[PDB]
Amino acid sequence: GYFKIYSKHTPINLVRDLPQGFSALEPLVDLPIGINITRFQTLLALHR
Amino acid sequence: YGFQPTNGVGYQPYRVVVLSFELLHAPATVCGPKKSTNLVKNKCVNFNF
Ligand SMILES: *[C@@H]1O[C@H](CO)[C@@H](O)[C@H](O)[C@H]1NC(C)=O
Repeated sequence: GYFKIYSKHTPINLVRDLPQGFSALEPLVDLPIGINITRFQTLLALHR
Repeated sequence: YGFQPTNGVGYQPYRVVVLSFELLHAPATVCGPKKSTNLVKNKCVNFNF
C-alpha cells in the first residue's frame, strides 16, 4: 500500500545512447495510498 | 421547527456532531500528538528516538 518514487537528474554530453557510468538514485517520496496498479501511461506536451 | 427562546428543555435547538473513525484498513494519517520530553547528554539513560 506504499507507492515509492525514486529520482535522479544528470546532465549528459553524449548524444543518444545511455552513458557508461554508475550513479545511485536517492529516494524522492513515499505515498501511503492503496491501489492495485497493473498498467500505466505517459504524458506528452504537444504544440497545438 | 418552532424554536423559540421561550421554549423549555426538549425544544431548544441543539448542535450535534458525530465523529467516526476507521479500523485497520489503510495507513494512518490523523492521530493524537505524541508527547515529547527534552534531551539529556553524557548520562547512561534509555531512549526512544
Ligand atoms: C488487488 O486487487 C484485488 C482484486 O483483484 C483487490 O481486492 C485488492 O484490494 C487489490 N489490492 C490493492 C492493494 O489495491
